[PDB]
Amino acid sequence: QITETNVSEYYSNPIIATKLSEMISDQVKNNQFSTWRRDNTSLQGFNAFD
Amino acid sequence: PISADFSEVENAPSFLSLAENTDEVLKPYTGLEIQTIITNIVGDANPNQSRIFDQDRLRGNQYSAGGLVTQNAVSAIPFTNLIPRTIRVGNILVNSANRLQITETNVSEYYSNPIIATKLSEMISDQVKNNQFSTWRRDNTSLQGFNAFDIATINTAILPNGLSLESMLLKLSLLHSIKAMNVDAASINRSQYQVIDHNTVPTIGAPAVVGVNNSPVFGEDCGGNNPVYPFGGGTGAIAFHVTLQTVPDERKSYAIFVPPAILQATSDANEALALFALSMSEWPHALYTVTKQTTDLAGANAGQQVFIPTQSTIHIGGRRVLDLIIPRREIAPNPTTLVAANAMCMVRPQAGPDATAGAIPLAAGQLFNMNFIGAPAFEEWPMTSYLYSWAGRFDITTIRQYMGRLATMVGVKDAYWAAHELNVALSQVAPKMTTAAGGWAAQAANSAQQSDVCYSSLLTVTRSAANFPLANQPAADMRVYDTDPATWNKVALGLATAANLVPEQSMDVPFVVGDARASFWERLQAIPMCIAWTMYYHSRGITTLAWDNAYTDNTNKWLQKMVRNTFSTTQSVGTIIPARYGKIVCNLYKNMFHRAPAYVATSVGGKELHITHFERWLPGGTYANVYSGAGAVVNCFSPVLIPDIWCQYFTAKLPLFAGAFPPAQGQNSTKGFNSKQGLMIHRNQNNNLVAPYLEKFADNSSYFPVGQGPEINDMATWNGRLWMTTGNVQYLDYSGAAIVEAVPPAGELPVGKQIPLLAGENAPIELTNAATTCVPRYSNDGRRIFTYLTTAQSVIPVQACNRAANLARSCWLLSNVYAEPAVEDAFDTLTNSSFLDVAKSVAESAGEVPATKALTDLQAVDVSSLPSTSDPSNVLSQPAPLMSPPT
Amino acid sequence: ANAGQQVFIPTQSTIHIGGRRVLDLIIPRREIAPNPTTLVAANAMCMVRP
Repeated sequence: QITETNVSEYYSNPIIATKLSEMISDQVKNNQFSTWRRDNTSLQGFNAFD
Repeated sequence: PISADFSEVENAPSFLSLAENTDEVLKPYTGLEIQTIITNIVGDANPNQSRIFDQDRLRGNQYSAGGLVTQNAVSAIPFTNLIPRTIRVGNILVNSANRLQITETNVSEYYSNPIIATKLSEMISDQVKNNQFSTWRRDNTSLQGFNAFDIATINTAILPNGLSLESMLLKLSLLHSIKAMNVDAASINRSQYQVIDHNTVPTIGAPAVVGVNNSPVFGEDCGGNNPVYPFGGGTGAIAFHVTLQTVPDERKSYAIFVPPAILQATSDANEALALFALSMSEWPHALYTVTKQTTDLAGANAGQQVFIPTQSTIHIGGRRVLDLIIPRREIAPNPTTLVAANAMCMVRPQAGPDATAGAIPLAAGQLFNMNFIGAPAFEEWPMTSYLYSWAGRFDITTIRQYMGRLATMVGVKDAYWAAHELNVALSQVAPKMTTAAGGWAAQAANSAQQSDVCYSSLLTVTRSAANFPLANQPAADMRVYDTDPATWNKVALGLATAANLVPEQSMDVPFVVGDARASFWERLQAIPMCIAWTMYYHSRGITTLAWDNAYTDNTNKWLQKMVRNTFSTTQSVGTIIPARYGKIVCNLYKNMFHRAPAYVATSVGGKELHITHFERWLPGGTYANVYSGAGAVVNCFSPVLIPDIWCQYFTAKLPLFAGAFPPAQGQNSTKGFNSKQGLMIHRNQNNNLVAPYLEKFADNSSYFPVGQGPEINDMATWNGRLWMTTGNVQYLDYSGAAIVEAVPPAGELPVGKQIPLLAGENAPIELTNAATTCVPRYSNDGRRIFTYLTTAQSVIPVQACNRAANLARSCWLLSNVYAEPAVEDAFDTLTNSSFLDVAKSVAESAGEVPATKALTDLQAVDVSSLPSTSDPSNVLSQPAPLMSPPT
Repeated sequence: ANAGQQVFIPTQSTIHIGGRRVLDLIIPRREIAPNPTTLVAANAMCMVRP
């Protein structure tokens, strides 16, 4: 016996930006993200450029 | 309506009263208006229970002028869509000696409703502009799984035309008309098989078999199992794709995305793909064939008789090669290998259950190998064979479900109803009338006259001059709108919208789709069209030869304007304009039937004009005439195609000149009009010739002055009919000389077609089944036409115009009733509220999503730089948006 | 009677515009790095190599 399924996409509950993202985009506007170093990373373990 | 007394004809409306334009809104002519009168059915009922196989005639008692009463008299329905391909001769079935009828269409882009970009495309452009601050290649979301670069290209450089969807819906309705024939015989009229071959009798016991490319004569099997186009004689190509990047560079501008709103069914999705492929390529892709068991008049001989549907002969030029882009199963990188491509399809295309031969043979059920990046060899199929394999599997109920899924993306109710109107106008067809003294006549079996036929517009249909495929092309008969692939791509994905493209709260199609009763109804919708066109032509006295040469004639100048304004050959500000006098026929239809014809919009600078099927014919055809008993042509009359009982028994209001002769009632019978109406009798140098009371200008013209023609008068036309309806008239000149036009053998008038009778029926008597209203007045060389009697033959009719005497005429014994224009399930009552709000929300659904600009703004680097802030969207101005204005 | 291929020269192809025979293009660096000193560093450094 076999079963099959189709995907759909989810526009319900659109996301809201955190203060963190808003301050980062703000820094992109006032700077060119030029303040940051080659090796800067968050506590999470990803670098800031990403 | 039928007059009961002379008071009723005398008080009938004038022709100018009914050709006035009217302002009120009106319901569509569904054809049930005739069904209530000529049939048993009163309410909705199973077509099989009703045996509408035997419900195909006008029936009733008739009264003779000599005073006898005939019972169960009959008149046939004039129209049909079937062209016989084998014919009975000498009680034996035999092949046709005559070449097949063909139709040609004009197809062009025109302006429609103004269009506008949706909220969702403003979203996509905001995504690109916000990306531009980064080093990262992911510009925008990839809608419904299509590649994001493809959404980026589809969402650019919109055309200001709007979108039509008309040619698509036509092809779908032509095919629905063809497959509709396949239901059981109890639900199709017998008369439909014997409008042309009156010697054949179809059997009720088996359903007709619809097939493809089978015809015995004149090369009409267009390749057979190795199909080619009936008109082009070539073969197409079709190729399927997951992304636009694999499409060859020569034709990337022509590609069509296939929306996934269709293909949502558990079954019949690959079939939906084939059907969608059919609705956007050239038509016909093959010649379809109806085959029906039939027998001789005695019921002795029996055989399978071959017919060609008219819908399968009418040409609508489109693309021959094409490229479709299949929806992806999940967002993912484009395939680099074959298996990755085959695994990724949402619906994987395959051949239908019918094998084909030739180069690239197709096995039944054969699957397609998807194209992919870096592929060693591009793959495609011939398209005529791909459409061939599925051709025998399409049917009415699946087209209904398909069309219902299509309904939820875009408006298709009004557009389909208009394309259906065009279907009926190009497909229903009647044979030319035969002159006689009595009630019935027909031409010789398997003759050129037997098969010569005409449109509801009184124009003859052209024939093929050589074996199929046709090396060359006929002049176009009518012009339709085309559907552009680019704007189709923008609208199918939700990037754009217009007022005609809005989904409708019914979420449903017109009643005609999905019914087995459809053929009968389509057959009945052609009648009003002819009633209006014949009133149009008979209001004036021009003869068929004069119409036949009118366009180029330089004998008279008015005749030229007259021909020139009846067709669509004007444009303005980039768009099509309706024939100036077609509006008159449109006006007549509304005033006479109290219904409204379907129409499309055209935008002229942004103003909307309506266009009905009456206003889009093209010049070049020949007008309908009648034949003699020997088959010689007769030119003297106005064009005619149907008997006038059809005209006068199915109207709410009728022009005075066309009414029936009233019944005998004691002393009083029929009556005329005289000098007290402002009329005058015409006399010439010859004392043994007399013509009726006629308009006073008639005394001072023998040739009409250049720039002028005969006027509307209803009373003079009436006396003209009273003169003709005596069995001995002369069609002559002011001086009594012969006119150039061919005239019938003396005392004869054209009469309706003969069909075999059922037990208990009687044939129509006398002039009870004849056109009468065709009174000639305008000769080809510019002379007036008069109707003359000798003096002695003149006395009673003149006193009858004076209302001192009475004329004796036959009539039908029938009453007047004209119906008003007019279901919840328990489940529907359970759910009615939720349906009422959701339907309201779908009307605004557009390209809408719950996220607003105010939410997306928070996610931006700089709100002021957003194109949505600096370019809020507007509806496009027409013909073009402003570019480089002087500051 | 006599089919064959035939050559045409577009009018757009012959119009003369501009004069910049030589040019230098500065290309985005996908990583936050100091200016390259070797060849391989410069190759790896670019947003997409020409």
